Amino acid sequence: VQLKESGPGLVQPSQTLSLTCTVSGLSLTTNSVSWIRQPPGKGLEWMGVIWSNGGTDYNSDIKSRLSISRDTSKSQVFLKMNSLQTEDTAMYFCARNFPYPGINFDWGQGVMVTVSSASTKGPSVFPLAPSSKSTSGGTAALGCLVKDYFPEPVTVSWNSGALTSGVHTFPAVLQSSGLYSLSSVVTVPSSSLGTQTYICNVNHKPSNTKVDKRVEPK
Amino acid sequence: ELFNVGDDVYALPGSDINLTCQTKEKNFLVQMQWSKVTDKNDMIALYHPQYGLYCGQEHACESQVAATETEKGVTNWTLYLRNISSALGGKYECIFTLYPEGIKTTVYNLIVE
Amino acid sequence: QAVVTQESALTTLPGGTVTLTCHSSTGAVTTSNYANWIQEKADHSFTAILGGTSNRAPGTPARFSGSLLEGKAALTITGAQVEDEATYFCSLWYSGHLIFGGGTKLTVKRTVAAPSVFIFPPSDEQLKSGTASVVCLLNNFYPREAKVQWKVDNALQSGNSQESVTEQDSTYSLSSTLTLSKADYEKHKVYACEVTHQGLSSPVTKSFNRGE
Ligand SMILES: *[C@@H]1O[C@H](CO)[C@@H](O)[C@H](O)[C@H]1NC(C)=O
Repeated sequence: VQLKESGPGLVQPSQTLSLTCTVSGLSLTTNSVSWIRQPPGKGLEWMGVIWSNGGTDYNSDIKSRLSISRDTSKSQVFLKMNSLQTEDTAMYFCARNFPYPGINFDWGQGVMVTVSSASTKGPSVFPLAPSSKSTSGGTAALGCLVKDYFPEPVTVSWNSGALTSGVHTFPAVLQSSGLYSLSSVVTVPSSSLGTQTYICNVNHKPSNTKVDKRVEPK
Repeated sequence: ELFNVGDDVYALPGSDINLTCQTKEKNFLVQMQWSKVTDKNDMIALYHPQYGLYCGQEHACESQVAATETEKGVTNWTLYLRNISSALGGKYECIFTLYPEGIKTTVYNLIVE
Repeated sequence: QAVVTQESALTTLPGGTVTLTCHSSTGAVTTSNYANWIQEKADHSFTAILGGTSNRAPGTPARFSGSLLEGKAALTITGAQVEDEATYFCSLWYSGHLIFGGGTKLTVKRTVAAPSVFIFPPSDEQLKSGTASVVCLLNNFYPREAKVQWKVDNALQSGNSQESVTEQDSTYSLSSTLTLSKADYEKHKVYACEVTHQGLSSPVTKSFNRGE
């Protein structure tokens, strides 16, 4: 019982998209796996299902491009989609026992797959420095501004796992430049700001960028 | 909804129990199910005539269940419990779901010495 | 094959009970439509709530129940909790094609809380490249509806702002980013972020002065 989707992060309108859903600890012979995708801003779209018994059913709008198959020996379901279009960039989820039997229902985390002829692009990571303008009530705010990357999957952690309370990393936004930008903030007892060092660990794997910027007060 | 005899099996620790359950339905048969209700309602195995076999949580039902068809048209739905321990007792039941609505259950009470 | 519609939005107090339903354009819903409900929060986060009409998914609290009522399938929360404020999508199965409804927006009125507001000047480590990003953060508020306006020397900006909200407290937080060319950043001097929210008596302004 864990579902992990994996696949290419950026694929051009030329290729065929192939993601694979890998399920721990369950045999695909008594579980079914479905693929649901959601392009940003648009609604959910179910794409197809591979049943416990190997049969399949597909969404009638994608049947001609879509192939769902499985390997019961590795406990994996595959999706291959030819004739990639640019809309086909979306969040891709797999869900087990969905819609049927809907008991033991579980929905994976999703993998971002962006379809465009564009180039990989690494972020620029600036500090959102804590300061006098950053204290309410004895607690100061600090953070990182992760700017101008592509395509969408970036991840941020603080003190490489040590910092979790008070960290909210906001969803990225898409600027007219076509590049994403994202903010990650931490609230801390500001009475502590001088003795602690706080540093965000940014990682954008579609561009093999890892960066750490020290957020030091102003 | 509807019930269908079903007995009390009086078993001795270590026995083998073979609970079978038939229905004549085909056209209107949606799924067959094996459940153990004790202080839980615990789904063991769920079979759908087109989508296959699915195991309830915590269970290794693939090896213990079977669905076969008699050529007089009846579907046999069967659950096999091996080497039963004192703990395997309690109320087992077999639930057929029919289209569009009703349910036909058959309840088996396994009492272990 | 059919259109699945759900209530557009619903509200309760904590401890209330609400019933969301899920209507099939094609007639009364049978169990054979295997109605199911997933819950969306921020961040492309989907949690399976309940499937196969009435089966709670692993982990779903006991307040969640599902049923067939009227011509539709129904998810019923009994004793709504503030954590249940979300968007709920239902989906129906039509022998081969799965169609989702549009999703209901369940709001569960927790107690009103005004955002704490912080403002972040552009880093030196950014001006450098010719751009300047000003950042304004609204921390922990309820309800989720907030105004954010950027004033550059008391002059409203348009088209150079982007914001985004997230839920955690089960309160919302918000980050709005203003970006200008370092050229433009330098004729003006008061950079102000202006917040209105139900928790504020009067709109709050956190501002700063370029050097000062
Ligand atoms: C039957 O179960 C008992 C109780 O756990 C076990 O000790 C015994 O080895 C089992 N017998 C066989 C033949 O597997």
